[PDB]
Amino acid sequence: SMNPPPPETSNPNKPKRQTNQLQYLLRVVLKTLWKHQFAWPFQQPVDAVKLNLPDYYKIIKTPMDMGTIKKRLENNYYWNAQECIQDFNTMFTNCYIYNKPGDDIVLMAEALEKLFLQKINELPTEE
Ligand SMILES: CCc1c(C(=O)Nc2cc(S(=O)(=O)N(CC)CC)c(C)cc2O)[nH]c(C)c1C(C)=O
Repeated sequence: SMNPPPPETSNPNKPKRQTNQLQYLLRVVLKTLWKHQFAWPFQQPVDAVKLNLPDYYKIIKTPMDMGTIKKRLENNYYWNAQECIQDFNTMFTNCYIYNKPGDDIVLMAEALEKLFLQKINELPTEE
């Protein structure tokens, strides 16, 4: 099969707000992970056609990646911070589901998740 379209990132029928937690998720959390030496495989959707991974989208039906999360934040897609945290968690579990343990991609995902969890523990106070 061809790749699926990427996840939706801007929905004009969704309400929009700025919150301290959402701003922190973009400016501190996403920004910090994005610049990590292991971020690159997670900066865009998996191109399963070009990577010749024909079963990727047979196994992974809720794909997610940081490029998508960044666009969601930039376009006010999320109302609650948990929606964003959930997308990060989906990205990491997809990696753990599809890949064999001990693969480099898994070790990279683990390092990113550790950094993510550290940053998530310092979320600012809710309004
Ligand atoms: C291992 C596949 C994968 C990636 C990934 O992105 N791998 C990848 C990307 C590129 S590439 O992005 O540079 N590239 C050239 C533009 C794509 C064709 C190259 C050159 C080699 C790679 O192994 N990410 C995730 C989450 C996964 C899995 C299955 O969990």
